[PDB]
Amino acid sequence: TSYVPDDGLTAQQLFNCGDGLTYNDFLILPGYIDFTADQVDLTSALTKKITLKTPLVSSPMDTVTEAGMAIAMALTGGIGFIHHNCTPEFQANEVRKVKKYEQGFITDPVVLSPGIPITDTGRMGSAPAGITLKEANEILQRSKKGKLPIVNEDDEVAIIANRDYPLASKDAKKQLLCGAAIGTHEDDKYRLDLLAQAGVDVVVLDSSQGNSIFQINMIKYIKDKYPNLQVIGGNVVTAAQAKNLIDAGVDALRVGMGSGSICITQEVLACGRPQATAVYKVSEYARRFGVPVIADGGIQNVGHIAKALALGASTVMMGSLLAATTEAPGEYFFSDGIRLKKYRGMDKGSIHKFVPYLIAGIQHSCQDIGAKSLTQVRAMMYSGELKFEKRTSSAQ
Amino acid sequence: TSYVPDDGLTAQQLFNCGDGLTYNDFLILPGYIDFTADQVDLTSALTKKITLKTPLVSSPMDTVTEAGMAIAMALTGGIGFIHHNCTPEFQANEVRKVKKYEQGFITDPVVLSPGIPITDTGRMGSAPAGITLKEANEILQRSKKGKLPIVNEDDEVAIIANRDYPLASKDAKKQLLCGAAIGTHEDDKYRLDLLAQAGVDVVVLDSSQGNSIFQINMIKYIKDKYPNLQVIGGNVVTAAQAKNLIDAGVDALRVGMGSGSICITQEVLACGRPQATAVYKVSEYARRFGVPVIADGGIQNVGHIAKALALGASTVMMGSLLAATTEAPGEYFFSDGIRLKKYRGMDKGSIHKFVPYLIAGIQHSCQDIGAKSLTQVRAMMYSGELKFEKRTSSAQ
Amino acid sequence: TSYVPDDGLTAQQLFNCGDGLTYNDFLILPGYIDFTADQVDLTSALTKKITLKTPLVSSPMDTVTEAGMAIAMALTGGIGFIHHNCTPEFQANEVRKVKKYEQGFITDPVVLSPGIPITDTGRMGSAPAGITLKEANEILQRSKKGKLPIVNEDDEVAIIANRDYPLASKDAKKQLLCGAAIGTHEDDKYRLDLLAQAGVDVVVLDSSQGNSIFQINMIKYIKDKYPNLQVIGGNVVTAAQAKNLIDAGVDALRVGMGSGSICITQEVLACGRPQATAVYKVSEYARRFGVPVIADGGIQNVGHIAKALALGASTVMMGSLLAATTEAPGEYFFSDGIRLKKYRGMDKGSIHKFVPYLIAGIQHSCQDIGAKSLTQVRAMMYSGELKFEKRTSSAQ
Amino acid sequence: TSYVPDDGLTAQQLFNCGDGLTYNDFLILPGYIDFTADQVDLTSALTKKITLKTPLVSSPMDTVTEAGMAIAMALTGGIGFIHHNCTPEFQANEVRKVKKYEQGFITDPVVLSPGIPITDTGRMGSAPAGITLKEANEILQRSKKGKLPIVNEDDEVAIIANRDYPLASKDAKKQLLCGAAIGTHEDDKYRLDLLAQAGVDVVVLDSSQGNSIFQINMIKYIKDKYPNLQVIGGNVVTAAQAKNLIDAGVDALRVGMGSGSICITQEVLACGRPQATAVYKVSEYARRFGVPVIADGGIQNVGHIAKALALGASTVMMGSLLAATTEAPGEYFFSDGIRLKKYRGMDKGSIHKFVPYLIAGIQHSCQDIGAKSLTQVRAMMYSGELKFEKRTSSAQ
Ligand SMILES: NC(=O)c1ccc[n+]([C@@H]2O[C@H](COP(=O)([O-])OP(=O)(O)OC[C@H]3O[C@@H](n4cnc5c(N)ncnc54)[C@H](O)[C@@H]3O)[C@@H](O)[C@H]2O)c1
Ligand SMILES: NC(=O)c1ccc[n+]([C@@H]2O[C@H](COP(=O)([O-])OP(=O)(O)OC[C@H]3O[C@@H](n4cnc5c(N)ncnc54)[C@H](O)[C@@H]3O)[C@@H](O)[C@H]2O)c1
Ligand SMILES: NC(=O)c1ccc[n+]([C@@H]2O[C@H](COP(=O)([O-])OP(=O)(O)OC[C@H]3O[C@@H](n4cnc5c(N)ncnc54)[C@H](O)[C@@H]3O)[C@@H](O)[C@H]2O)c1
Ligand SMILES: NC(=O)c1ccc[n+]([C@@H]2O[C@H](COP(=O)([O-])OP(=O)(O)OC[C@H]3O[C@@H](n4cnc5c(N)ncnc54)[C@H](O)[C@@H]3O)[C@@H](O)[C@H]2O)c1
Repeated sequence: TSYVPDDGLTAQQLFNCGDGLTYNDFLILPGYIDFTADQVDLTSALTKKITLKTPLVSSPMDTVTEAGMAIAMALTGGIGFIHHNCTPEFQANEVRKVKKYEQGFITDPVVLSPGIPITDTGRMGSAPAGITLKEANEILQRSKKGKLPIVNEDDEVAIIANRDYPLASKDAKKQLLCGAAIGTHEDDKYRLDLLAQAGVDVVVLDSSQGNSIFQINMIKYIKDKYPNLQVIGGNVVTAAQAKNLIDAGVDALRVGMGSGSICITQEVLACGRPQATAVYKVSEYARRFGVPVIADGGIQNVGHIAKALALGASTVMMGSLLAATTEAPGEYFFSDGIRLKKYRGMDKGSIHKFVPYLIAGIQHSCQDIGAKSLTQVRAMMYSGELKFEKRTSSAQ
Repeated sequence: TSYVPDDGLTAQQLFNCGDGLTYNDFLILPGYIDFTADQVDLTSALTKKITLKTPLVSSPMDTVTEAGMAIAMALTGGIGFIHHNCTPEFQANEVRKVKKYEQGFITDPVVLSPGIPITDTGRMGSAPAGITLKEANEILQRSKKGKLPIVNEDDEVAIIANRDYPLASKDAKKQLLCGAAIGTHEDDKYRLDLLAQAGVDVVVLDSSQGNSIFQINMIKYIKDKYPNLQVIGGNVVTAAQAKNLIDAGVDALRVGMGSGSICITQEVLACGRPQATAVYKVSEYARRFGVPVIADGGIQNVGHIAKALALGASTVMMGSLLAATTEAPGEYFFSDGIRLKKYRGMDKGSIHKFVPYLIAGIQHSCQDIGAKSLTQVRAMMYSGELKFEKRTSSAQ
Repeated sequence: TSYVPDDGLTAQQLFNCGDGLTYNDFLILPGYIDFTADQVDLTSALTKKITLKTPLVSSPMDTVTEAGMAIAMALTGGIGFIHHNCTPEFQANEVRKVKKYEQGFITDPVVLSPGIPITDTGRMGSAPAGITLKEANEILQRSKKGKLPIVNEDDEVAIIANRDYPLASKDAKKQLLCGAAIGTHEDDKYRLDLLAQAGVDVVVLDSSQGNSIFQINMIKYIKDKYPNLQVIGGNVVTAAQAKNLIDAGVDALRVGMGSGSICITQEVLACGRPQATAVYKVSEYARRFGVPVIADGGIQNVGHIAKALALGASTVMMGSLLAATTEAPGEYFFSDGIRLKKYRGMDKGSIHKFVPYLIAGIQHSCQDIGAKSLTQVRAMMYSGELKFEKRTSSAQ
Repeated sequence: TSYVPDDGLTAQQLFNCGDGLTYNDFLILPGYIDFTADQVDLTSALTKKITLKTPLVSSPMDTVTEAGMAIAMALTGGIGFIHHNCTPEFQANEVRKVKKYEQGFITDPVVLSPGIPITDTGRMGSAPAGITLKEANEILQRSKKGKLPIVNEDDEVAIIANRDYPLASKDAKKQLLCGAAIGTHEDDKYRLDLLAQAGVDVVVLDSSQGNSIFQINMIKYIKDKYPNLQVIGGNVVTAAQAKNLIDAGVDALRVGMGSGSICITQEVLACGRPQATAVYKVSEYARRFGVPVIADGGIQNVGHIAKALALGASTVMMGSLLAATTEAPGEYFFSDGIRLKKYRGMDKGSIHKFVPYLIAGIQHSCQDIGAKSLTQVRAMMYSGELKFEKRTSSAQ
């Protein structure tokens, strides 16, 4: 015969009709493999102009992402978003700590509470620039002590006493990219400014319902005042929502609502769509304007991610799934028996182990379906080459 | 493009076809926000002639509503229903305690078991009326003691020794509205009478199956004998049921069956429809006659309420969800660890904190969908502007 | 308007199409009440010729029904089925103990291990017959002892030392009806005979798959040899199955498979249909020949029963649901805390409290839908007057 | 009437349309029995040329199958697959231990760590061949010791000091069949060779996604180099997958993915179809080329097996379900209370009790539906004579 029937449904005929499907309600029928997983290119687009080596993005949650988390996240091919549950000052400070982080040089010396190296952030208190970490790394040995204060040719930078990150994510001026979330109220315009000044690359307008006149004007504002800053619009779950925000000027959309971790109020309130039908719906529209979508919320394993990207998502934001990694802010562990952490509002190794592990699964995931890039995975579903199968309740 | 497709299903095409949907089987896709939540008007109709500032209503359950509960409930914008698991006398007494409650004046002085202020409910045993609480509140100071017996200009009323309730619910004669449930047996006609005399504003005919010749005649009776009393018909779940009761004369319908808390017998018996398809179905009919519907049963969070009202409900009755508030009758707490209360038949702060909190969520709920009033939320669904999405088992 | 739409689905359009519905997958929309529950006539047909006052029937399980259970069961309006996990002799003995039980007279005197009243089952060892229990009940007083051996006018019956059962179930010769289950192997023909001789009214051919050449011939056999004995055919779940058995001669069908309690092997094996689609399907066919159906298995509450009968069932068999009653054979209780009993193979008051309680719920169940008899409930569904509503997984 | 309607759906109309059904989402409506279960012929085809008496096959898991397990498995009518989590040498050794096992003769004497019988695997260190176990079994008695070293007529085989297996599975040269799994990497070609030399009958290419250029070439290779060796292709779940592998030359397909036990990575990853829709789909295609399918994964009880075979499967592979049997490799038991075993990666009696028990249920399963052979069960479903019924979530 050599004919072989036909299987699965096309993403459309499956996600565009009275569904309400979550990541666990379907699977993706496998294809033909003819290459190894390592060749699976994960290059993803965070925003129109910003692009990462991997599609991983950590959440602006007070328990997930902070200066530490963001840095590792960028070095490992992703990006982090500094939350905003702290005075604008301390947050914009966290951005700097990251935007300044040069692989090697100790950042955040100890002047006076934000051992003490006395001085005035460039005023010799107590090392020629342009030198390679090697030169000084040895110089310290003869210094018969440890560190070594660096500075310009006029006694006016920082200190320092297998570190390769081939995929890390820097900006034009070779610096780890960093983002942060803000609100849409007035007070945020200041906060934003401080952040802008601290060197932030992208600002995501943090909100449960981003389709408000408030988020709109906030977009237009930023888009105008700061033409060199990518803005990510409030949380949406439909195209009717994405439209405005896209017209207001967003450079990416953050999809998700009634998914992931809750804080207070009502995560499952009146409104709260399944994170698959949403990602599919919203992306399908967003792509029409070249606006990427971040699948924010509801990721528990690598599989979820593959599925997230396969439906139209360019990147995927995770919170909890990352919280257990060490680079997450906190302390309230019990080593006697089991897992319990604390989350507050208004185990799992270094991210340098975790992220590499995710990328493996994601590449492997793209391999099983015969795809060699997150882009060929998306092209395959919009074409119908990629076939899905729905799973029953009892089934699951 | 600027076109943007179409999403969700209209409430009809979703609730009028072999469904059997509960509050958790669907969500409500969000709209466009362009105003703040506080502007969300919750004015709701309890009955044809009675109207509250909020849509909240507490249940005639021996563990949920009693004189205390009702009072707070009315002051905070709702209304309570005194249960009827007590001799007609003690119940009709509870009504008075509420209908008499004047913000300030101590009610239910201690004559002789229903410190003692001796007298004869107006016969000087042991204060000029028309006086403002301030006048006497000071007078007591000079009285060098505490209280102060008040009375008419003929030595023949009561005593007294940020209290603002802008939204409280009073009747023409400025008094906290109060309701109570009764049965449809003979003995209830007396009970009813006592209640009528105690000043009750609405009487809800308590019953699992309200479409009986018994409830009908009971309606007609009351409607006749007491032309100034709003009657709420037995529990229904279809339009065929609501019809009779509406024709018998009801001024509101109480929808619900096989939902919420159980007592004895069979809550899930042969008959017991999902509280969403029912609220939708019954309301759709009731509105045709100007008869409001109380969505009674199955409310666990604010979300449920928004969904309840969005489907056609004018008000929502809660029992358990309120039981933990302090104004609920009881005592059997354990402060060592967790929740356990007792319910008997034939934690959570003051209601002045809870109700305000519900109203917040409900207003917020109306905000997310772009509605500015519970009425514009209903108008939007009957029009199809409001769009829903069904959720799978596995999904949920 | 006074029109009122249309609701629910007819039993057919709901149970005759790719369903596989269990008792919990649907509910029964309520009707109009215009009479009290006590007027709800539960007269049901166990077999073509045998008819009970109630539709209750206890299972031939070694832990549910035995001489004790059967007796109470018959007195309270039902019937029991003595299991067959004991030599044919002891089982056929249990039948007699029941077929002999006369309200008042002590049965099973103590001759010599099957205080001792010496004799030879009618041979004066150590009272005029036709006497009323009153006569002798007093006679014993003057006898200055206790009991009183009775006998024929030739010194050759039994002894004896608010008992009204208006609904009990007797045969022509005024004796509590009693049934028992047997197998279809050879050895059973003897067993059967002994039973036949002991006075059994109906024999149910105990089997997981009753549509076998074995059960068929076993039917034909009994039907022939004993023309005055009602036979209940092996367990079935389709009409194709019921046909043969009906043609072989059965006088009732026992529907059920992959439901209720398990013993060994595979209750949920390859084959094992939902007990609702089955009861509906099989009954629909059985009724065509005047052959009643016993809904055997899967009953946890009164509701289940109403639903069972409403779909076409004439009677309902229960096992576990009755096991906790006292009349059930056993002992392995712990009064310190909770429920645990033992079931072995190859709390809850007297049945005089339980059965009356079931009948209440069943009558009440028939009331809610507006039916006055189990027969008018069935007539209403086959007509479509009775309307059902399916319930989702997440719903349930 | 004597007509009797129509029930169930044909396997196609049920498994070839947006389903995603697992073994528990449906049941198989019973037929007509007219023969005893013991007459139910279970002869099944493992591969084109290899055929067993039963359809049972144990998994190549480091915790399920090893030399011991395989032997019993073959003797009881099945076959085992030696896993490959050990150097090629120790694995190929396990094959020999099995391919050599002659019912009676002690195998694997103790020369020197792979009491000691000194020698050189045939070089007299320290019995005429062709002798019956009886001859020597007695000879040992006069030997006044125990064992007895056997050898050729030139002092150059083995030793030895109700054993009937009517259904055991041997090859042409009367030896227990044995198989083993290998990978598709280079290193496996050696491993394979050693195995080939050890006498293995079938090699299953162990892989999560068997439709790779790697598995293909690996097939072609083996098929060529070893024309007398049956090859079982990587794990598949569609026909598009099976095609290649079949064209590459496989002699059987191993169906399954996202089912059973997990090890590491993502069992439920992007891809992972329900083991029923898959078995149905893949078999339907495979049978077109005479290529049998092993339903690998997701078996918890006999029922599952019957269902597995009924949908198109020729054999069924089990892992966990067998792990608890004694012939499974291991030790980490607690006899104080309950079940816990250990599974590691890169109770339940002898299999001589278990396998016989499975065969019973499987025969019984075929009986209930009226089938007398696993083949007539398959022929009945492809014809539509065999009818299925879907089960709801809530149902299940
Ligand atoms: N990070 C996320 O993606 C996400 C998702 C869900 C909930 N949340 C959190 O839950 C909290 C409460 O719910 P939310 O998300 O709707 O809060 P939000 O920050 O989106 O704003 C809440 C409401 O206040 C009003 N508002 C906002 N800015 C205003 C302004 N400048 N002037 C006047 N009114 C203004 C709007 O009605 C808005 O709905 C948020 O503060 C947010 O931190 C965040
Ligand atoms: N509050 C509610 O909305 C609600 C809901 C479900 C159950 N329940 C409680 O469960 C209890 C038992 O079930 P119910 O709700 O059907 O009880 P009910 O009060 O509605 O009456 C029970 C039955 O008694 C009969 N009856 C009622 N009044 C009669 C009269 N005057 N004369 C003759 N017969 C009369 C009717 O057959 C009626 O179905 C009720 O008493 C009620 O308190 C209440
Ligand atoms: N009581 C019930 O309704 C019910 C339901 C499910 C299982 N069971 C119990 O499970 C046990 C095992 O399964 P089952 O119900 O199929 O058992 P069964 O009593 O129906 O007989 C089992 C098998 O033995 C064969 N057989 C029966 N009588 C025979 C005869 N006279 N000559 C030759 N062969 C004969 C038939 O193949 C039959 O399928 C049964 O003994 C029964 O007690 C009972
Ligand atoms: N036994 C089963 O049926 C089964 C099912 C699921 C998972 N697993 C286990 O999970 C492990 C990891 O996942 P997997 O099943 O995809 O592993 P695998 O053995 O199928 O190979 C993994 C990947 O390595 C590459 N590869 C394989 N052979 C190669 C070669 N010769 N040259 C270059 N590249 C090659 C391919 O991309 C392949 O997808 C496997 O090793 C397997 O043991 C087994």
